[PDB]
Amino acid sequence: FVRAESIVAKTLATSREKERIKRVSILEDKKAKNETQHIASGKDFILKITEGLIREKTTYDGKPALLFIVRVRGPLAVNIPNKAFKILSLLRLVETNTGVFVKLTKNVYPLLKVIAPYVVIGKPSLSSIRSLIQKRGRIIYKGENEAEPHEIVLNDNNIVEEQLGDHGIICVEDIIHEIATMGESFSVCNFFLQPFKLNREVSGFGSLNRLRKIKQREAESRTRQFSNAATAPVIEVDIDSLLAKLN
Amino acid sequence: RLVRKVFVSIKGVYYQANIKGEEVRWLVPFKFPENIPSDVDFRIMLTFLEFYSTLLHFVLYKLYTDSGLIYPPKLDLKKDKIISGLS
Amino acid sequence: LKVPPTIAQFQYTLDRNTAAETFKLFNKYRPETAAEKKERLTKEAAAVAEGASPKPYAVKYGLNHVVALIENKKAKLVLIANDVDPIELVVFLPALCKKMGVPYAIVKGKARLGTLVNQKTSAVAALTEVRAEDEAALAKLVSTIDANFADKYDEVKKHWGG
Amino acid sequence: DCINKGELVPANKYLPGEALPPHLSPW
RNA sequence: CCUUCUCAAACAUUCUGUUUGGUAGUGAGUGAUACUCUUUGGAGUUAACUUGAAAUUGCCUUAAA
Repeated sequence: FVRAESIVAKTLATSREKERIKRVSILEDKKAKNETQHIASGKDFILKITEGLIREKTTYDGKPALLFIVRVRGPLAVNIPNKAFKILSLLRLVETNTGVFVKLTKNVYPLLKVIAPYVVIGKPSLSSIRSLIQKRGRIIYKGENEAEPHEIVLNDNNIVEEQLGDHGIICVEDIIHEIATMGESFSVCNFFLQPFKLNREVSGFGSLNRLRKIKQREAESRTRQFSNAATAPVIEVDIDSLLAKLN
Repeated sequence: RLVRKVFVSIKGVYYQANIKGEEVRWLVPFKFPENIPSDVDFRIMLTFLEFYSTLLHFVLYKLYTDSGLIYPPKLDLKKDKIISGLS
Repeated sequence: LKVPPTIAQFQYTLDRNTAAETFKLFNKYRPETAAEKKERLTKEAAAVAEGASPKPYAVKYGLNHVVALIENKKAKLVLIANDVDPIELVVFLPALCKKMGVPYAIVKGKARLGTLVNQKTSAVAALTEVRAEDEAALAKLVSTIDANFADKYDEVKKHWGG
Repeated sequence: DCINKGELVPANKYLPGEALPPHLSPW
């Protein structure tokens, strides 16, 4: 049922998106052109939060470096607006709880501020990459059979080598250098992988489970920040242990 | 560094190493994002996990008392964050 | 059977929404649990054992206490269950508050009131002076029980039900 | 087979890609 | 049943100093004084007042089932 309250609720939520990103684009107007006459600041940042809560500021100034992306829900009240929904649509992160790597250059960088209040983000580590691919990933493959609107788990080196015969690649651990040390264009490695579907940190609608659900609503509602300023600097966290749990 | 035999076949890796009489044969798979059979029960194997896991626990406790050792061993963070292995 | 006008004024209660709102409010005001008092008084116990008190707030729920708040008069809104084991107990409240111009509100169930208070039951739970945060939500709330309950329901005073 | 004997097999059966002993199970 | 742009660079090393930036509202109505404008198009601006967030018709789905 509509639950008329919910109606207005969604509305105001949606508005806080629009007016936010709109401002952001106008910042993206004056950080595109260096047309600044009077603005807040022309320099972007990244806000690095680590754990009692120890914080700090930097600037990316790339220097391409991969951001690690883990999508989790938020802010629960909102209809996706256009530009957010598309900029995600590239990363196909709708049908949420989809983890993915993204290399961040400074043409990757400013497009973030739309994605900021959706995925939680941070530079990964080795064992997070190898460990996160070793348990997950799927390949859409056709051969010998299979008109195939169907996805294949990763075992067969025949498909590993075979589809990677372009780049002269066997043994997806090669992609590790392609990723960990960020190999050539990096792109077809991850487009290849058909990136990832996490299991939610704690399942739900149970007795003791419901507790943990609340505790998550606590810590998740604190460590996930925003400015909503259009000057909002990006948030970065240490995702390693996060993926000790989530995967 | 006390081991005896190694076998491999289509299923993973069978390592075989002896302790003082009773002699050990065990297994490690070949790692892939290969899915779960989505049928067979964990519960039986989850309580095999409870008890057998505890066995493992003390066995390695009393087992680090073999010479003298700190049970369980400390690990360095960078090891796991980077390697995450027997290193 | 035909039931007297002073009864059947129960059975007329607050809707899904307005009740839902009332608890949107009071669920702020849960009178602190027992382990709570043990908490704060233990911490301060150690503090003043080695090493400035705003007036605490809650809802005032003692039945005797509640009728005591009224007739002074103190209170602002009163919540009255529809089911009391000796149904007798509350029969005079809706009249009383009436003559005293107090916003009484019938909310369904004594478990439902009893749960906001850290008890098994209340059948009456009410508040008078509230923090300023929700003071507007109060003024509007009582305006809503006036407007919903009070307004068109003068009819309940006559008319044997059943 | 390094420990199937204790020999440290020389590199002649080895030094890829020449053939290696195919499996040689312990049993 | 929604939760709010809580900071920047620059300059000079002084337990702080200097400097430039960065902020669009709930609405309704009181109104005596001006500025400014442009061809009637009245546009942007000028003291300071009342108000229960009051009223009437200014062309992603684990926040499930």
